[PDB]
Amino acid sequence: FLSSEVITQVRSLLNQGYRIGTEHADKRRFRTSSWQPCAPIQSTNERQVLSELENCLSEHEGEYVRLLGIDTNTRSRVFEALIQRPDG
Repeated sequence: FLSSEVITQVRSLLNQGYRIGTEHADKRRFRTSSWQPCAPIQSTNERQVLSELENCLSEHEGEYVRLLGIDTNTRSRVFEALIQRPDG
């Protein structure tokens, strides 16, 4: 389930040297913005990153998943996007 849009965003973040992360929220936790981190994607190899992202989506079926770009020098989030949303 990786769209062309999401892949372009991930490749750009990697090209700029940013870390990829994800976080998730079930329907109930989304209502209060109560996100939890997913398993880290400690790779900067695009093929492996994308493979791990697809794993993250399939492991959180029915949940909200937000993709993160992270500046590892400063810990700041430089990018966010909701990449999985339940139907509704």
